[PDB]
Amino acid sequence: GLSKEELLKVAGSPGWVRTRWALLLLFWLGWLGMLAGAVVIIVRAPRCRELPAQKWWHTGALYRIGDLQAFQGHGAGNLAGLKGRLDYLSSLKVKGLVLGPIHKNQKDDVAQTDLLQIDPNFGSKEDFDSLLQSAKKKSIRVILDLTPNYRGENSWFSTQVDTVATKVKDALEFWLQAGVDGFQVRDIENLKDASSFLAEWQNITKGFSEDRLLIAGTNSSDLQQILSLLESNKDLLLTSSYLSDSGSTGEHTKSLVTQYLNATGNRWCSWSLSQARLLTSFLPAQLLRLYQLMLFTLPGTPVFSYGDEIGLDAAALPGQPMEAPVMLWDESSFPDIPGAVSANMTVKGQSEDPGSLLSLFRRLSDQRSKERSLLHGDFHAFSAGPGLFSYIRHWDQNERFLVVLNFGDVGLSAGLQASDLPASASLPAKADLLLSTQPGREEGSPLELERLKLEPHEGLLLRFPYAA
Amino acid sequence: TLLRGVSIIIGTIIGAGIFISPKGVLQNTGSVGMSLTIWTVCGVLSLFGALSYAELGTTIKKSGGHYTYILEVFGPLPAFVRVWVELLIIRPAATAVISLAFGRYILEPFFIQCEIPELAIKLITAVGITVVMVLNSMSVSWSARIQIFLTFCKLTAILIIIVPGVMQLIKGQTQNFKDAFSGRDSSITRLPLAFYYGMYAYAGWFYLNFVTEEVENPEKTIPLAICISMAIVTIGYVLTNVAYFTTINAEELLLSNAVAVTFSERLLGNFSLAVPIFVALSCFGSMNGGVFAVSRLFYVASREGHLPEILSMIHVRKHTPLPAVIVLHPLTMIMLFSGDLDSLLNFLSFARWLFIGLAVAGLIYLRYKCPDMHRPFKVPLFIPALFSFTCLFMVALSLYSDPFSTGIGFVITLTGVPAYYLFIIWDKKPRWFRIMSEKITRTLQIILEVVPE
Ligand SMILES: CCCCCCCCCCCCCCCCCC(=O)OC[C@H](COP(=O)([O-])O)OC(=O)CCCCCCCCCCCCCCCCC
Ligand SMILES: CCCCCCCCCCCCCCCCCC(=O)OC[C@H](COP(=O)([O-])O)OC(=O)CCCCCCCCCCCCCCCCC
Ligand SMILES: CCOc1ccccc1-n1c([C@H](C)N2CCN(C(=O)COc3ccc(Cl)cc3)CC2)nc2ccccc2c1=O
Ligand SMILES: *[C@@H]1O[C@H](CO)[C@@H](O[C@@H]2O[C@H](CO)[C@@H](O)[C@H](O)[C@H]2NC(C)=O)[C@H](O)[C@H]1NC(C)=O
Ligand SMILES: *[C@@H]1O[C@H](CO)[C@@H](O[C@@H]2O[C@H](CO)[C@@H](O)[C@H](O)[C@H]2NC(C)=O)[C@H](O)[C@H]1NC(C)=O
Ligand SMILES: *[C@@H]1O[C@H](CO)[C@@H](O[C@@H]2O[C@H](CO)[C@@H](O)[C@H](O)[C@H]2NC(C)=O)[C@H](O)[C@H]1NC(C)=O
Ligand SMILES: *[C@@H]1O[C@H](CO)[C@@H](O[C@@H]2O[C@H](CO)[C@@H](O)[C@H](O)[C@H]2NC(C)=O)[C@H](O)[C@H]1NC(C)=O
Repeated sequence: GLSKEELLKVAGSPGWVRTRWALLLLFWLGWLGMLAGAVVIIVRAPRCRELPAQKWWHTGALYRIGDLQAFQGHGAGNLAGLKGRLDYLSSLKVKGLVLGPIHKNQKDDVAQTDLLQIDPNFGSKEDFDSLLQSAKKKSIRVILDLTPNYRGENSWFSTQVDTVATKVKDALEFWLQAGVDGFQVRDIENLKDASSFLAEWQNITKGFSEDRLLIAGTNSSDLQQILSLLESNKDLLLTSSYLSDSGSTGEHTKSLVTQYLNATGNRWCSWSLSQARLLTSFLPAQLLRLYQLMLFTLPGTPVFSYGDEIGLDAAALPGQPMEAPVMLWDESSFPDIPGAVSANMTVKGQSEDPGSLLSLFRRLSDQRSKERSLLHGDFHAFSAGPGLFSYIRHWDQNERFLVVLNFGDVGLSAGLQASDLPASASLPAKADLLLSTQPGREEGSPLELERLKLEPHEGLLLRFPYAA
Repeated sequence: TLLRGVSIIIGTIIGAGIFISPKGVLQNTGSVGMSLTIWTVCGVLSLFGALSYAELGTTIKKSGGHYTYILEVFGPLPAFVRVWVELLIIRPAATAVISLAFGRYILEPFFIQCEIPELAIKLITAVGITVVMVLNSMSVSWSARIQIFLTFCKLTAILIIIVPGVMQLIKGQTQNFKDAFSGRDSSITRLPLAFYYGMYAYAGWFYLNFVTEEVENPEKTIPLAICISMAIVTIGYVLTNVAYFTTINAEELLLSNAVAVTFSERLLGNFSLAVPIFVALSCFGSMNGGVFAVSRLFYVASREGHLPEILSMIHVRKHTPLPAVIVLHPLTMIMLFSGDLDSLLNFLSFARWLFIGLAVAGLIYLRYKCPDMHRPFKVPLFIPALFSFTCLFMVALSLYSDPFSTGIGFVITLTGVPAYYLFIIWDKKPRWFRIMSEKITRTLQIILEVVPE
């Protein structure tokens, strides 16, 4: 190796200094070329859309608890016993809680009944405060029903209309001070001048705070009777019996959902089958998984009744009220006619079966509340086979979802010729599978979307990522 | 003295491994609990290995580095393959991991809640590396006072996460650790992968190079300072994972690519662009600890027979090591434009913990089969035995884990031995070779203007 003094007299020459100035400039030009290329690949990047800053009732399902006595059992039907079930409710990952009318009401006299004073057969104001604080601890919102005559036939006191309208105005200002998160009124087709009162109540509810709710509930199955209630309101969640009339063919239900979404103009809605009934009172026992897949994947808030996760039937059990059946927590819930229950007819017997109905509820209720393209993604159905209903959810660049349902007892193939969807989320060639309603398919096995053969009463939850 | 000792160890041992690691620790374990046990087991394992290097490097008293600890307990080519596998595996893949984190964390104020192209990352990391190397090829005097400021930057980057992670802890008692030891149903064949991700969080002690009479009262100062200023890091590193888990569930953390920005994006205050700046400065502080401690390693290896004398030559004015930069740069760029973090951690960690396990086993072999060569202090016989046993078992089991990324390190350290007899045990096999290689050294010594001084 060369030493010090033999180096400076060779590396001071012309030529040797020009080649190293040339190499130095070449290295620096390669560096600035990499910098400029990184800048041009940053700029030529596709934009990204802005998240809508949703409310809380957009993010999950609501769980209607109409009759509180038959929810735990007789004698244990107080508000204190309800605090032991909120862990089970958070296991369902419901976001809200529509409690029944807990106020005091005797009968058709309006002067005795009052929407301010709690009935003593349910609990105390201190216990209601403890319920609200423990629910705010678990982040479960509590919505209080306020139908006046909830023990009777005509729930809205059909003699007069003025005092029953004024007392609700006192009722909304009272309970919101206590810290409830919404309200529900039912059977408003039996309330005269309804769309005028609902706008005032909606004003007061939005006038306390912005994170408060009002749910109105009819029984009218007519579309034009529904849109007339939504003339002066946008923030109103209206639950009706619009989906419960039929649906034996898939073309009818497809036309129903797309016609509703076309008529309201792609706004936020609430998908339910009733106002106070279960799913089993309107469907046979095989279609419960299909409708629970459909109601969780539609653009809006799903509202379920209590017991709809376990397939709570009242017609498959002895003497009961058909509007308020008993809840089957264990193998010993139903006291009389012993031996009538079974292993699959209860909560804890379905809390261990992987191919159960409650497991499907828990697998859908977290995919609804966690995934981004089912929260506020777009909606586009398309034509498919004669008997199917297929649609796609996609938000911006997130995981695209594809749901294919078979509303018939026939063996059909899919035949998905898209040809009309936007260019962002057109159909891929091959996509995965998250779950199916029936056993006989493995989860995570990608299919190609051509020979999709469906057994009767099957529904799928395929998904695929954003590509081009 | 004592306080400057715990200061220099706390400055070299913390860094930006706490932002890279906890996603790979959770992925190769199950729940929160097994992850937190891994994060506290790796702390005491690093304490044991640091104590072993401190007890081993003051019994040999040579010119530093565990290249000269494998030599003089094994002599020949065991110590040649270390300095081969160093510049061929460990150092390029070490720079090409902190740089990949650095480039990720500065594109975050431009891609807020959206996806980043990978070729946007790689051509920014490949700007930061070269700026580091150009800063190192100029004066060292600026290169140390920059480092000091980046040390205080990495301290504040730890602190502005550890403060709002306990204000969420004693408030409401927000807990999602419930079911702590309930994992994702199995992790046994990818256990050592977590060992590869935890130990990388504590890396740095094996460049400390303890020499005996430089600290005041050195019979007791070194192990005391190491055991204090390692358990301090273990405390500060387990509470930060607690602070990460107190606001993020164990399933948001597997789908996220930067946990320090999703910690800040839900703990706002209208300057949450602070933490992608400070995590970047902590990633830059580890990049700046680059060509140094490779340079003196090249100086020691070039003094006998390995690594030809063009290396460890020094620029005439501005006396800085240039050919170490020249030999390091097109290797780390090749490994950078190749595969991702999960390949590079495995590919470096195989060889790195294999050779540290060999050296700490050689400590025992020198302790028993040569009972002379006195000890200024000793450790119990179980400490380096346990450290070497865990190291070699995890490295051996890591071949049943992903072997197309670690088996290339094994085939490189097994082509170490066909590169030894060709270049050390031989005498000028052609004359077409020496006269060719002389003009190589002459021409690039003339171009770089480097002397051995
Ligand atoms: C996939 C993993 C990621 C990518 C990794 C890519 C790795 C590519 C292989 C790189 C091999 C580099 C080996 C250099 C080792 C030098 C060892 C050494 O000490 O040489 C001493 C020898 C005598 O020097 P002196 O003591 O007389 O001054 O001085 C000399 O020997 C001078 C020659 C120095 C250069 C040695 C070249 C060795 C060639 C190895 C074959 C593979 C590349 C072949 C390329 C052929 C293109 C023409
Ligand atoms: C697909 C395309 C592939 C293109 C090649 C890709 C590989 C790129 C390799 C880059 C090597 C790293 C470059 C670091 C540059 C050193 C930083 C620097 O500017 O040093 C300052 C030094 C002194 O300046 P001054 O006092 O003379 O003004 O100024 C000087 O000392 C000037 C001389 C140093 C110039 C450095 C340029 C590259 C040196 C080449 C040396 C011989 C190459 C041998 C093979 C190495 C590559 C395998
Ligand atoms: C980041 C590690 O290096 C440092 C640590 C503290 C302060 C400064 C540095 N520093 C140093 C200093 C001069 N040093 C040299 C190496 N040093 C050891 O190798 C440990 O020496 C020991 C001394 C006492 C004990 Cl008890 C154990 C080991 C320690 C001191 N040069 C640098 C050069 C280029 C870039 C950065 C640095 C740099 O940051
Ligand atoms: C309540 O809705 C009304 C119209 O639907 C809006 O304006 C209020 O109208 C009532 C009379 O019906 C007045 O007494 C109020 O003073 C009006 N509010 C104003 C002027 O702010 C309005 O959108 C809603 N009111 C509020 C206060 O938000
Ligand atoms: C919704 O509920 C009402 C109550 O049973 C049904 O009947 C109406 O009842 C009111 C007074 O109770 C009468 O004034 C109406 O004339 C009744 N309607 C009819 C068609 O007879 C009503 O039918 C229910 N709606 C549906 C679609 O079932
Ligand atoms: C239902 O959707 C169709 C498109 O699927 C739209 O129909 C349009 O209606 C307006 C007004 O009647 C016409 O001027 C357009 O020519 C129609 N377009 C098509 C393609 O038919 C509309 O969004 C919805 N229709 C109604 C009546 O609300
Ligand atoms: C719980 O499981 C039993 C056993 O499979 C079900 O009983 C069967 O029900 C089907 C249709 O309901 C009948 O065709 C079988 O003949 C029954 N077999 C026996 C052995 O009972 C029972 O119906 C299930 N319960 C529910 C609610 O689905």
